[PDB]
Amino acid sequence: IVGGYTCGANTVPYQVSLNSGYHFCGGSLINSQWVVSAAHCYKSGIQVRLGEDNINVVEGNEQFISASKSIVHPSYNSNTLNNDIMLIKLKSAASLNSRVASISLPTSCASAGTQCLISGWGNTKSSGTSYPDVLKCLKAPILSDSSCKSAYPGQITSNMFCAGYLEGGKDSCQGDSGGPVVCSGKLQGIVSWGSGCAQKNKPGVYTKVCNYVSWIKQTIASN
Ligand SMILES: [Br-]
Ligand SMILES: [Br-]
Ligand SMILES: [Br-]
Ligand SMILES: [Br-]
Ligand SMILES: [Br-]
Ligand SMILES: [Br-]
Ligand SMILES: [Br-]
Ligand SMILES: [Br-]
Ligand SMILES: [Br-]
Ligand SMILES: [Br-]
Ligand SMILES: [Br-]
Ligand SMILES: [Br-]
Ligand SMILES: [Br-]
Ligand SMILES: [Br-]
Ligand SMILES: [Br-]
Ligand SMILES: [Br-]
Ligand SMILES: [Br-]
Ligand SMILES: [Br-]
Ligand SMILES: [Br-]
Ligand SMILES: [Br-]
Ligand SMILES: [Br-]
Ligand SMILES: [Br-]
Ligand SMILES: [Br-]
Ligand SMILES: [Br-]
Ligand SMILES: [Br-]
Ligand SMILES: [Ca+2]
Ligand code: NA
Ligand code: NA
Ligand code: NA
Ligand code: NA
Ligand code: NA
Ligand code: NA
Repeated sequence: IVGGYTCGANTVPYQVSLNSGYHFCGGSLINSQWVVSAAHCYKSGIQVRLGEDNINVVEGNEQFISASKSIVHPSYNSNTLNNDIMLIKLKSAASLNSRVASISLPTSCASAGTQCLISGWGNTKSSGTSYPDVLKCLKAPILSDSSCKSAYPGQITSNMFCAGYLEGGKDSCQGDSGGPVVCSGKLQGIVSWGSGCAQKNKPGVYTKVCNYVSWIKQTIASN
Protein backbone atom coordinates (compact mmCIF):
# COMPACT_ATOMS: atom_id res chain seq x y z
CA ILE A 1 0.00 0.00 0.00
CA VAL A 2 1.48 3.33 -1.14
CA GLY A 3 0.23 6.47 0.54
CA GLY A 4 -1.79 4.72 3.19
CA TYR A 5 -1.68 4.50 6.96
CA THR A 6 -0.92 1.94 9.63
CA CYS A 7 -4.20 0.18 10.28
CA GLY A 8 -3.57 -0.79 13.84
CA ALA A 9 -3.29 -4.38 15.11
CA ASN A 10 -6.20 -6.59 14.25
CA THR A 11 -8.41 -3.73 13.09
CA VAL A 12 -8.96 -5.50 9.72
CA PRO A 13 -9.96 -8.87 11.15
CA TYR A 14 -10.77 -10.57 7.83
CA GLN A 15 -7.32 -9.76 6.36
CA VAL A 16 -5.11 -12.82 5.87
CA SER A 17 -1.46 -13.28 4.92
CA LEU A 18 -0.69 -16.16 2.56
CA ASN A 19 2.64 -17.72 3.47
CA SER A 20 4.78 -20.16 1.53
CA GLY A 21 7.91 -19.65 3.63
CA TYR A 22 7.40 -15.87 3.47
CA HIS A 23 4.37 -13.55 2.93
CA PHE A 24 3.46 -13.52 -0.73
CA CYS A 25 -0.19 -12.34 -1.01
CA GLY A 26 -3.18 -11.22 0.90
CA GLY A 27 -6.60 -12.75 1.17
CA SER A 28 -9.95 -12.32 2.86
CA LEU A 29 -11.60 -14.69 5.34
CA ILE A 30 -15.21 -15.28 4.24
CA ASN A 31 -16.19 -17.97 6.80
CA SER A 32 -14.36 -20.16 9.27
CA GLN A 33 -13.26 -22.59 6.58
CA TRP A 34 -12.55 -20.38 3.46
CA VAL A 35 -10.46 -17.56 2.15
CA VAL A 36 -10.86 -15.63 -1.08
CA SER A 37 -7.71 -14.37 -2.88
CA ALA A 38 -6.48 -13.70 -6.44
CA ALA A 39 -5.85 -16.53 -8.88
CA HIS A 40 -2.50 -14.97 -9.71
CA CYS A 41 -1.54 -15.76 -6.14
CA TYR A 42 -1.87 -19.50 -6.70
CA LYS A 43 0.89 -21.74 -5.49
CA SER A 44 1.21 -25.13 -3.84
CA GLY A 45 2.17 -25.15 -0.14
CA ILE A 46 0.04 -22.26 1.17
CA GLN A 47 -0.25 -21.64 4.91
CA VAL A 48 -2.99 -19.13 5.78
CA ARG A 49 -2.10 -16.72 8.56
CA LEU A 50 -4.99 -15.14 10.39
CA GLY A 51 -4.88 -12.56 13.20
CA GLU A 52 -1.68 -10.98 11.85
CA ASP A 53 -0.39 -7.50 12.40
CA ASN A 54 3.42 -7.71 12.35
CA ILE A 55 4.02 -10.57 9.96
CA ASN A 56 7.57 -11.01 11.25
CA VAL A 57 6.77 -11.26 15.01
CA VAL A 58 4.49 -13.54 16.93
CA GLU A 59 2.23 -11.11 18.88
CA GLY A 60 -0.28 -13.55 20.28
CA ASN A 61 -3.44 -13.40 18.18
CA GLU A 62 -2.31 -15.42 15.15
CA GLN A 63 -3.76 -18.58 13.75
CA PHE A 64 -1.58 -20.52 11.26
CA ILE A 65 -3.66 -23.04 9.25
CA SER A 66 -2.54 -24.98 6.22
CA ALA A 67 -4.59 -24.91 3.04
CA SER A 68 -6.28 -28.23 2.10
CA LYS A 69 -7.51 -27.15 -1.30
CA SER A 70 -6.93 -24.21 -3.62
CA ILE A 71 -9.57 -23.62 -6.34
CA VAL A 72 -8.66 -21.23 -9.12
CA HIS A 73 -11.64 -19.87 -11.03
CA PRO A 74 -12.49 -22.11 -14.00
CA SER A 75 -12.17 -19.20 -16.47
CA TYR A 76 -9.04 -17.57 -15.01
CA ASN A 77 -6.79 -16.21 -17.82
CA SER A 78 -3.35 -15.32 -16.56
CA ASN A 79 -2.51 -13.28 -19.66
CA THR A 80 -5.54 -10.95 -19.42
CA LEU A 81 -6.08 -11.42 -15.63
CA ASN A 82 -9.78 -11.94 -16.38
CA ASN A 83 -11.48 -13.88 -13.56
CA ASP A 84 -8.59 -13.24 -11.10
CA ILE A 85 -10.11 -15.07 -8.14
CA MET A 86 -9.29 -18.17 -6.13
CA LEU A 87 -10.79 -19.91 -3.15
CA ILE A 88 -8.67 -21.51 -0.45
CA LYS A 89 -10.11 -24.07 1.97
CA LEU A 90 -8.45 -24.37 5.38
CA LYS A 91 -7.48 -27.83 6.74
CA SER A 92 -9.16 -26.91 10.02
CA ALA A 93 -11.63 -24.19 10.83
CA ALA A 94 -10.44 -20.88 12.23
CA SER A 95 -11.52 -19.87 15.69
CA LEU A 96 -13.52 -16.74 15.09
CA ASN A 97 -13.19 -13.86 17.56
CA SER A 98 -13.00 -10.09 17.59
CA ARG A 99 -9.57 -10.14 15.92
CA VAL A 100 -10.23 -13.00 13.40
CA ALA A 101 -13.56 -12.53 11.66
CA SER A 102 -15.16 -13.12 8.32
CA ILE A 103 -16.22 -10.45 5.83
CA SER A 104 -19.66 -10.69 4.19
CA LEU A 105 -20.07 -11.19 0.46
CA PRO A 106 -21.99 -8.52 -1.50
CA THR A 107 -25.57 -8.92 -2.57
CA SER A 108 -25.09 -6.29 -5.34
CA CYS A 109 -22.20 -4.47 -6.91
CA ALA A 110 -20.90 -1.18 -5.47
CA SER A 111 -21.06 2.05 -7.40
CA ALA A 112 -18.41 4.44 -8.59
CA GLY A 113 -17.75 7.02 -5.89
CA THR A 114 -18.14 4.51 -3.06
CA GLN A 115 -15.38 4.68 -0.45
CA CYS A 116 -13.63 1.42 0.30
CA LEU A 117 -10.85 0.13 2.51
CA ILE A 118 -7.91 -1.62 0.83
CA SER A 119 -5.30 -3.28 2.96
CA GLY A 120 -2.10 -5.35 2.84
CA TRP A 121 1.59 -5.86 3.48
CA GLY A 122 2.78 -4.83 0.03
CA ASN A 123 5.32 -2.32 -1.13
CA THR A 124 4.88 1.17 0.30
CA LYS A 125 6.98 3.04 -2.34
CA SER A 126 5.94 4.14 -5.93
CA SER A 127 9.58 4.23 -7.18
CA GLY A 128 11.48 2.42 -4.63
CA THR A 129 10.91 -0.66 -2.60
CA SER A 130 10.12 -0.97 1.08
CA TYR A 131 8.00 -3.76 2.51
CA PRO A 132 6.25 -3.07 5.84
CA ASP A 133 6.07 -5.52 8.67
CA VAL A 134 2.66 -4.19 10.00
CA LEU A 135 -0.60 -4.07 8.05
CA LYS A 136 -1.23 -0.96 5.97
CA CYS A 137 -4.60 0.51 4.97
CA LEU A 138 -5.92 2.95 2.32
CA LYS A 139 -9.35 4.50 1.98
CA ALA A 140 -10.09 5.01 -1.69
CA PRO A 141 -13.00 5.46 -3.99
CA ILE A 142 -14.28 3.23 -6.75
CA LEU A 143 -13.67 4.96 -10.11
CA SER A 144 -16.09 5.24 -12.98
CA ASP A 145 -16.00 2.40 -15.54
CA SER A 146 -15.48 5.07 -18.10
CA SER A 147 -12.36 6.54 -16.23
CA CYS A 148 -11.07 2.95 -15.65
CA LYS A 149 -11.32 2.07 -19.41
CA SER A 150 -9.80 5.33 -20.41
CA ALA A 151 -6.88 4.67 -18.11
CA TYR A 152 -6.30 1.11 -19.42
CA PRO A 153 -7.62 0.92 -22.93
CA GLY A 154 -8.33 -2.56 -24.20
CA GLN A 155 -7.67 -4.17 -20.75
CA ILE A 156 -10.72 -3.73 -18.48
CA THR A 157 -13.22 -6.54 -18.60
CA SER A 158 -16.69 -6.73 -17.05
CA ASN A 159 -15.01 -8.63 -14.11
CA MET A 160 -12.74 -5.70 -13.20
CA PHE A 161 -13.06 -2.25 -11.62
CA CYS A 162 -10.67 0.51 -10.81
CA ALA A 163 -10.25 2.20 -7.46
CA GLY A 164 -7.89 4.87 -6.20
CA TYR A 165 -6.76 8.26 -7.39
CA LEU A 166 -6.04 9.34 -10.93
CA GLU A 167 -3.54 11.88 -9.58
CA GLY A 168 -1.37 9.06 -8.31
CA GLY A 169 0.28 8.79 -4.91
CA LYS A 170 -2.22 6.39 -3.20
CA ASP A 171 -2.65 2.79 -4.42
CA SER A 172 -2.20 -0.92 -3.67
CA CYS A 173 1.05 -2.49 -4.85
CA GLN A 174 3.08 -5.60 -5.25
CA GLY A 175 2.52 -7.85 -2.17
CA ASP A 176 -1.02 -6.55 -1.65
CA SER A 177 -2.26 -8.90 -4.40
CA GLY A 178 -5.18 -11.05 -3.38
CA GLY A 179 -6.20 -8.80 -0.51
CA PRO A 180 -9.49 -7.15 0.24
CA VAL A 181 -11.34 -4.10 -0.99
CA VAL A 182 -14.19 -3.67 1.45
CA CYS A 183 -17.03 -1.17 0.99
CA SER A 184 -19.81 -0.71 3.52
CA GLY A 185 -19.02 -3.95 5.19
CA LYS A 186 -18.88 -6.13 2.05
CA LEU A 187 -16.05 -7.59 0.11
CA GLN A 188 -16.29 -5.89 -3.28
CA GLY A 189 -12.82 -6.33 -4.64
CA ILE A 190 -9.63 -8.32 -4.70
CA VAL A 191 -6.29 -6.58 -5.36
CA SER A 192 -5.47 -7.75 -8.89
CA TRP A 193 -3.19 -5.60 -11.04
CA GLY A 194 -2.08 -2.15 -12.27
CA SER A 195 0.73 -0.50 -14.14
CA GLY A 196 3.36 0.12 -11.57
CA CYS A 197 1.95 1.47 -8.21
CA ALA A 198 0.53 4.93 -7.42
CA GLN A 199 1.30 6.27 -10.92
CA LYS A 200 -0.67 9.08 -12.40
CA ASN A 201 -3.53 7.93 -14.60
CA LYS A 202 -2.84 4.26 -13.63
CA PRO A 203 -5.23 3.42 -10.73
CA GLY A 204 -5.46 -0.01 -9.18
CA VAL A 205 -7.48 -2.68 -10.90
CA TYR A 206 -9.55 -5.09 -8.76
CA THR A 207 -11.50 -8.27 -9.37
CA LYS A 208 -15.23 -7.48 -9.23
CA VAL A 209 -16.33 -9.89 -6.44
CA CYS A 210 -20.06 -9.27 -6.96
CA ASN A 211 -19.86 -11.18 -10.24
CA TYR A 212 -18.62 -14.28 -8.43
CA VAL A 213 -20.99 -14.72 -5.46
CA SER A 214 -22.95 -17.61 -6.96
CA TRP A 215 -19.66 -19.40 -7.88
CA ILE A 216 -18.30 -18.78 -4.36
CA LYS A 217 -21.40 -20.01 -2.62
CA GLN A 218 -21.83 -23.07 -4.80
CA THR A 219 -18.18 -24.02 -4.59
CA ILE A 220 -18.16 -23.72 -0.76
CA ALA A 221 -21.40 -25.73 -0.58
CA SER A 222 -19.84 -28.58 -2.55
CA ASN A 223 -16.32 -28.64 -1.05
BR1 LIG B 1 0.51 5.74 9.73
BR1 LIG C 1 -18.82 -16.73 9.28
BR1 LIG D 1 3.26 -13.68 22.12
BR1 LIG E 1 -3.99 -26.99 10.00
BR1 LIG F 1 -10.79 -30.48 2.55
BR1 LIG G 1 -14.10 -22.04 -18.57
BR1 LIG H 1 0.39 -15.91 -18.37
BR1 LIG I 1 -4.71 -15.59 -23.89
BR1 LIG J 1 -12.26 -28.20 11.82
BR1 LIG K 1 -10.54 -17.71 19.93
BR1 LIG L 1 -9.83 -11.77 20.38
BR1 LIG M 1 -23.13 -15.52 1.59
BR1 LIG N 1 -24.01 -5.26 -1.18
BR1 LIG O 1 -25.85 -5.94 -9.19
BR1 LIG P 1 -13.79 3.04 4.30
BR1 LIG Q 1 3.84 4.08 4.41
BR1 LIG R 1 7.73 0.16 4.73
BR1 LIG S 1 -19.53 3.53 -13.63
BR1 LIG T 1 -11.63 -0.09 -23.83
BR1 LIG U 1 -17.10 -1.17 6.45
BR1 LIG V 1 -16.10 -4.07 7.78
BR1 LIG W 1 -17.88 -6.30 -6.45
BR1 LIG X 1 3.53 9.14 -11.89
BR1 LIG Y 1 -18.69 -17.29 -12.22
BR1 LIG Z 1 -23.17 -13.88 -8.93
CA1 LIG a 1 2.57 -11.77 13.78
NA1 NA b 1 -0.85 -16.41 -12.79
NA1 NA c 1 -2.03 -21.60 15.17
NA1 NA d 1 -10.06 -13.46 -21.09
NA1 NA e 1 -12.84 7.81 -0.64
NA1 NA f 1 6.47 -1.42 9.27
NA1 NA g 1 -15.64 -8.05 -20.98
